[PDB]
Amino acid sequence: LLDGLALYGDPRIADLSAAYLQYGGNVVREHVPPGPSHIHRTLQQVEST
Amino acid sequence: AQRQFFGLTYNFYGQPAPLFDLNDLQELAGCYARPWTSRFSHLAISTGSLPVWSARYPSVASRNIIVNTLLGAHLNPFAGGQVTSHQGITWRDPVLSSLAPVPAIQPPPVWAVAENVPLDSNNYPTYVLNLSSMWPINQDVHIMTMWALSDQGPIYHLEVPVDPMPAATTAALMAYIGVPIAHLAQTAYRFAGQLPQSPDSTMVSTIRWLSAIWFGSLTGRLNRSRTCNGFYFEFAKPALNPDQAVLKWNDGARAAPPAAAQSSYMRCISPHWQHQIVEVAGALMSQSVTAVTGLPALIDEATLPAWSQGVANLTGNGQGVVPCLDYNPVPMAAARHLQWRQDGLITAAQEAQLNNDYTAYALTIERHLTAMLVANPIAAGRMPIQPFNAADFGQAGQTAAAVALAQAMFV
Amino acid sequence: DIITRPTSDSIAAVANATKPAAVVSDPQSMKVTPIVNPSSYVCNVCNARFSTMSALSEHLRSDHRDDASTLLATPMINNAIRSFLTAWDGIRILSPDVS
Amino acid sequence: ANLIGGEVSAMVECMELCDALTLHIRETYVMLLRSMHQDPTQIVQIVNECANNLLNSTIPISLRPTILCPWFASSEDLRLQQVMHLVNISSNTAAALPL
Amino acid sequence: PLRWPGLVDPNYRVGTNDLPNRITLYNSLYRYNFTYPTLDGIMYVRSAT
Amino acid sequence: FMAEMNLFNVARGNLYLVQTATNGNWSPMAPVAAPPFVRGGPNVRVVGRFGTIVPRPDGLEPQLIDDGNVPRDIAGDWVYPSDVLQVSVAVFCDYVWPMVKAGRTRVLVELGHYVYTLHYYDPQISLDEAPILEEWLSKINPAGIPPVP
Repeated sequence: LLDGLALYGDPRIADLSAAYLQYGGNVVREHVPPGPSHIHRTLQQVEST
Repeated sequence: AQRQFFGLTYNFYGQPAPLFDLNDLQELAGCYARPWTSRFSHLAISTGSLPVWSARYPSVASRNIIVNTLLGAHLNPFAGGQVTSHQGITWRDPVLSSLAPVPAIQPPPVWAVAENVPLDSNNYPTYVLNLSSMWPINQDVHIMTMWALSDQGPIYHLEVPVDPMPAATTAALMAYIGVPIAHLAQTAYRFAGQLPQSPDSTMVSTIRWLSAIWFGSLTGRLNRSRTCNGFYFEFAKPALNPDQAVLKWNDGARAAPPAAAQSSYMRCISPHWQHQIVEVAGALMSQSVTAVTGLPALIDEATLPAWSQGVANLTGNGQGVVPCLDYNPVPMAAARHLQWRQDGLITAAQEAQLNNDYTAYALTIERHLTAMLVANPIAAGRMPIQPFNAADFGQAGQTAAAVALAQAMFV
Repeated sequence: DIITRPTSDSIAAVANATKPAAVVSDPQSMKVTPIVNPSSYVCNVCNARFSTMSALSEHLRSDHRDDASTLLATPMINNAIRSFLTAWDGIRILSPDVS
Repeated sequence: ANLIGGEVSAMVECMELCDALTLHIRETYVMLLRSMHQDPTQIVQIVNECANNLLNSTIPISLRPTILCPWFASSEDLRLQQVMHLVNISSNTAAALPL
Repeated sequence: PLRWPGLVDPNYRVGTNDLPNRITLYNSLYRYNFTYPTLDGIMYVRSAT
Repeated sequence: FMAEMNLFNVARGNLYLVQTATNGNWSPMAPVAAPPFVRGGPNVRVVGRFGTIVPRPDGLEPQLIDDGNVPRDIAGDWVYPSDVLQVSVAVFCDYVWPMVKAGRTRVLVELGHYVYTLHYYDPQISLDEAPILEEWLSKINPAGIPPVP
């Protein structure tokens, strides 16, 4: 489900992104910011209280 | 709960008698020969998205129109205090469960034909006694009145308070994420239909907000970049599924509440509504709220047709008289697209395309209706669709004021 | 019960004398077959064929029950698709897994 | 009583022994599920489009007030899911061959 | 009484609560009765011509 | 051959299906009156290319999808291209055909040429043609059709 983030690389993630490099030096990068979560909101509420 | 209501019957368009026949009275979609709580029975079970219509019910509004005309001939108890019969047909019982041929024992007096008769529930005392079982009559009569008052499209009411949306309503609202508007209207109709409800209620306030939210999204003022309270209505491309607008919740920005309380009456000023589902859904949904809570205030007579001038408990021209705005869908769509590009959801090139698509789509609606009218002349005896003139498709109405209200409403 | 005093014999004899048959064997018959086929029964919502009215009644009494049946928690939740019917040859396909 | 499904209401509003915090969690979970809700009527169009209009289909369904079909997912979720696939594969790229 | 406003307060709005500061024990809520449909369909193939 | 095809048990033109209860003479292979509801006539509907049908709730009877991709009322006049029939005989046999037997609708089957077959009967005794047709329908499939009786 999420293992690759822990098993390989640095887990300190910020915002995932994938890209490909063209020989002409141009870089095409596609960000994938997550959509509106719901559990995160209530979790932050739980922490606050 | 509300214990009294008022109403008004339809107006004959020069014809001498109410415009329906016995077969119409025999082919209602609900229980046999009863008009109550039947305005959605023809689509309780559905498949696909195609609108449902037939040879003698050729428009989405046709069935409701027929039902309204049908009721006009049998609502005498709320005017004359007595049950009557018309063409040998009357109610089974004083509770008005359903219609049936007159029995040959104690035939009730024959109804005298008339139009636009004002209605008052207090003329029929048994209604108060049997309120728990006669409740759906309240909703349907109110709905009929809200349509009878207009020559061009059903009238309904909008309002937004100065306070933010109360928490209790938010709890109820979330049950309806991702459901299209038509389904919501069906649910709203069922709610106010079965049992009596107090005007104060979480559910009542919930639906009222829904009506406001949808209008805000209809103008494009409310969108995924500017939500009411996280809520807004999503839209599909008009070139396909032009009506499958659904409710969405989002974590984005919220519009600030208005400076003062806003409220107005609304109407569609063009015949397009007769075959466009969303207009019917929005109108019925708003009317459902007014049905349980009654009319907040009298309606302005100024822009209404002749027979609607000065109805006792309905229309007026005094001080506490809420004005009524009207609009045309096509310019409304143009405004909605303009809001989207201003808010940056789309580029101007798309906005030009969307207007072309919608105008083409609207043209088919006009072309369908105008051809359907000549197929069902009103002089035949029944009025499946409301008459109109070709120029009525081009009227802009008060559309500019309408979008101005929404901008003043959600800010 | 209620009394059933039998009638007089003569009246009974006269009545029984005049009793034409109800149905006769007439070649000319303007016969007409039933409008609806009585040999098979189809579920109006899933088009499953059946041999008798009883079987069809039970099928809809099980497969097409829209009851809010249980105030207790439902033991299971099914997937979206249960089955499909191919019209061109009347073959029903079952989801490899609906549960 | 509201939205009575014949015998039973679709949802009720009651007050009882209940702590706000747990309630807040429960409500959000409901909001999550409803966010996944899909209108069933659109399925037939989805099928017809996915079939490149080689198939035409009909799926009747009753429309009750409370009805849940948690089948929808935004493009963002899928795009994120795709990226997640690359990450989990990263240690052994050869694992993608079975696709 | 601070933990029971929904029970002993005449000025208690429905559904309100001061979650970030303290926890109340008696509150108003919605209980749902969702329905989970299943689909059976018929598909038709396009004619030859 | 194109002028004498009948001698090879091959007929040309379309096929009609209308409930007719005659008492006198009958001559299906040589009609005397002009055929009704020729294609393109008033209130004449042609089926959609899929031959699909749609149900309706609470009393409303089903509707048929025409070429314009619009549901239409079953009663009336209809036109069936043979191919549509070959892929939708089942639904036809279940919904349309009973209405035909009720005499509430008329169907024109479009098929340029076909093999026909005859069945003679004594005009004196009673007869009903429906079972023969119902059998003939039962043997149609996407592959082929039996000769017209």
